[PDB]
Amino acid sequence: SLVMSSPALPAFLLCSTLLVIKMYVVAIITGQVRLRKKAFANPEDALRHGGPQYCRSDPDVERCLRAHRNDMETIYPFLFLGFVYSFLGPNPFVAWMHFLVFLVGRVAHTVAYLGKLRAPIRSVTYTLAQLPCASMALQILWEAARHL
Amino acid sequence: SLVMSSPALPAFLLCSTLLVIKMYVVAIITGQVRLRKKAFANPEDALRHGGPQYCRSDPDVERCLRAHRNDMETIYPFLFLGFVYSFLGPNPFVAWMHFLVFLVGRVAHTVAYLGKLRAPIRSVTYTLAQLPCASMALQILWEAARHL
Amino acid sequence: SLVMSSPALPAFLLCSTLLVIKMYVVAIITGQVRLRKKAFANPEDALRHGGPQYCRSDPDVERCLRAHRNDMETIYPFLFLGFVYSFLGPNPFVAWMHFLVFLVGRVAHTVAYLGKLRAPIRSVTYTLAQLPCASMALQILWEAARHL
Ligand SMILES: CC(C)(C)C(=O)NCc1ccc(Cl)c(C(=O)Nc2ncc[nH]2)c1
Ligand SMILES: CC(C)(C)C(=O)NCc1ccc(Cl)c(C(=O)Nc2ncc[nH]2)c1
Ligand SMILES: CC(C)(C)C(=O)NCc1ccc(Cl)c(C(=O)Nc2ncc[nH]2)c1
Ligand SMILES: CCCCCCCCO[C@@H]1O[C@H](CO)[C@@H](O)[C@H](O)[C@H]1O
Ligand SMILES: CCCCCCCCO[C@@H]1O[C@H](CO)[C@@H](O)[C@H](O)[C@H]1O
Ligand SMILES: CCCCCCCCO[C@@H]1O[C@H](CO)[C@@H](O)[C@H](O)[C@H]1O
Ligand SMILES: CCCCCCCCO[C@@H]1O[C@H](CO)[C@@H](O)[C@H](O)[C@H]1O
Ligand SMILES: CCCCCCCCO[C@@H]1O[C@H](CO)[C@@H](O)[C@H](O)[C@H]1O
Ligand SMILES: CCCCCCCCO[C@@H]1O[C@H](CO)[C@@H](O)[C@H](O)[C@H]1O
Ligand SMILES: N[C@@H](CCC(=O)N[C@@H](CS)C(=O)NCC(=O)O)C(=O)O
Ligand SMILES: N[C@@H](CCC(=O)N[C@@H](CS)C(=O)NCC(=O)O)C(=O)O
Ligand SMILES: N[C@@H](CCC(=O)N[C@@H](CS)C(=O)NCC(=O)O)C(=O)O
Repeated sequence: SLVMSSPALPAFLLCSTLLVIKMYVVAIITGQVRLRKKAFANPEDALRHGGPQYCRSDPDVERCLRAHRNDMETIYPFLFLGFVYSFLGPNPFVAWMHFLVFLVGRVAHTVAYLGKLRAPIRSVTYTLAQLPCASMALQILWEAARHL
Repeated sequence: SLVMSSPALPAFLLCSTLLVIKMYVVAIITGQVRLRKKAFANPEDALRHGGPQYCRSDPDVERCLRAHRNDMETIYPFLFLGFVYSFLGPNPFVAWMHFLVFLVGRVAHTVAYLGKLRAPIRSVTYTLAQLPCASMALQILWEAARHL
Repeated sequence: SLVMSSPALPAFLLCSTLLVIKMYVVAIITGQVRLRKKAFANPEDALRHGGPQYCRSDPDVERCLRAHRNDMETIYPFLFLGFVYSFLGPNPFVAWMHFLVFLVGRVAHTVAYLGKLRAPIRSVTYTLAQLPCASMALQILWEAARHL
């Protein structure tokens, strides 16, 4: 198998795929909140589900969208950075720690966001998860630059 | 060529690249709608194109933005999942079917969204396209876990 | 090192990683503007930082969000396209030029957007940066199709 290309790769692929699934869960939650609160973005959706007055914004829907957007602002870069980083021959335990901190940080972020936990709990989880991303980015920069 | 690294890779690269181009088309459509409806997000844009009153929201512009955002919520994960999945030695025909269902589902989604087709046509196309993504995610999880 | 897999790869990894860091800078700027202008998206954030009246929109915050979103609409596709393109054996100088035009175009885009430069400066930087992306997409299409 080509997953054995690098010692850190399986750990990366596990954490990244779990986080993609976690984003899919947010998407599903968003849809279920739209239906339960009857708050649709489109008139065609609203007319199917009770009438044109249900084409409206809702605070819980907007919150779900913000969590999903923040995921796109953070998890997508990790998908790129963590993949490249996996092939730079990092220490397996150190790599594991990078991936685990991001995984735990991001899962905690979604729980804090959707669960409406007091500030700055969500903010701290964002910063915590950004740390391994910043670390990997710098390491990729050094490897790329030295190979020019 | 390194496209011959795996039998499923060319099919993946064709479908993914077509979908990226499809996202670029949505971006172009969005810009053209902004100009035609004179609905700009920025005062500097508005002042160039008729005056400050044209810094305003528009339902068709917002619809275009929603289609583009939904693309980012779905196609970007596919770019990651489908790439990794291509290297897991899946059955070539089965892999083809995963990529084709996503491609057809997503193109149909954009047509349904921008064309304002009746509910739940758009919703169904989203769910249909998510199926192969869910499938690939699970398969990656198993391969990653078994290599830890 | 696996960065020596293709002659164009180090150039790609340098430009892409710089652009991811550039997106992180936009995220940080956004947060700092929220705090300085006291414009928070969440009631829990607002109550921590002065009261419920500070859960409000702000034009500068919205501008930052638009720049970040446009980055997601353009840089993320480049991360995929440029990576694949790096392995298609392109002319090293030609590949360099693709990556440099995108890097300069996108950095200029963020400066033009956040700096509120007159139209159509921002619009032109977007189009300029899309050119190498369009080029790479077509090249990937040809390579993928010919390997089917
Ligand atoms: C799980 C997910 C699809 C994300 C969701 O809950 N979306 C909310 C949602 C929003 C607007 C509409 Cl119109 C529907 C709808 O009716 N859908 C449908 N009807 C029959 C089959 N499918 C659903
Ligand atoms: C195709 C795409 C670029 C996505 C589009 O249609 N954007 C809408 C758009 C929005 C605001 C402005 Cl200010 C312009 C504009 O004037 N642009 C320009 N002028 C000269 C060269 N370029 C265009
Ligand atoms: C740099 C970045 C994190 C992106 C930023 O400036 N965010 C703005 C922001 C928005 C809402 C809140 Cl509630 C905070 C906050 O208090 N955060 C915090 N307190 C203690 C530790 N961390 C910050
Ligand atoms: C990956 C998906 C994680 C979903 C986490 C959802 C956390 C729900 O948490 C709930 O939030 C409610 C407010 O939204 C509160 O009223 C409840 O007390 C709380 O249990
Ligand atoms: C947003 C603020 C994050 C700052 C923390 C930076 C993360 C540290 O990252 C470290 O950088 C060093 C120098 O590049 C490298 O030698 C290490 O391998 C790397 O772990
Ligand atoms: C990848 C880009 C696909 C673009 C699909 C656009 C579909 C346009 O479809 C059009 O939508 C209009 C409302 O928006 C309707 O008035 C028209 O009847 C319909 O033909
Ligand atoms: C959103 C709901 C989607 C549920 C459909 C799941 C897609 C099925 O996916 C299947 O999963 C099996 C077990 O992991 C694997 O053995 C198969 O290879 C895979 O095709
Ligand atoms: C990657 C991050 C790039 C940040 C570029 C910020 C450019 C700031 O530019 C500033 O913009 C202000 C309006 O916003 C103007 O009042 C100032 O004249 C101008 O210097
Ligand atoms: C948005 C408008 C962009 C149009 C510019 C297209 C970029 C040109 O791209 C070129 O395409 C040729 C044919 O596919 C290839 O032979 C070249 O390698 C490629 O550089
Ligand atoms: N787009 C973000 C940029 C800054 C950011 O990612 N902040 C973190 C920590 S405060 C966050 O959880 N933001 C909430 C959000 O993105 O909706 C924002 O507007 O807040
Ligand atoms: N962000 C999505 C999450 C759920 C989703 O992706 N739903 C599908 C099927 S109903 C969709 O086409 N949503 C429309 C959209 O994202 O604008 C939303 O708010 O609806
Ligand atoms: N989502 C974009 C699609 C078109 C686009 O990317 N336009 C460029 C050049 S005018 C841009 O800088 N748009 C500003 C933005 O996305 O906020 C939009 O609404 O404008």
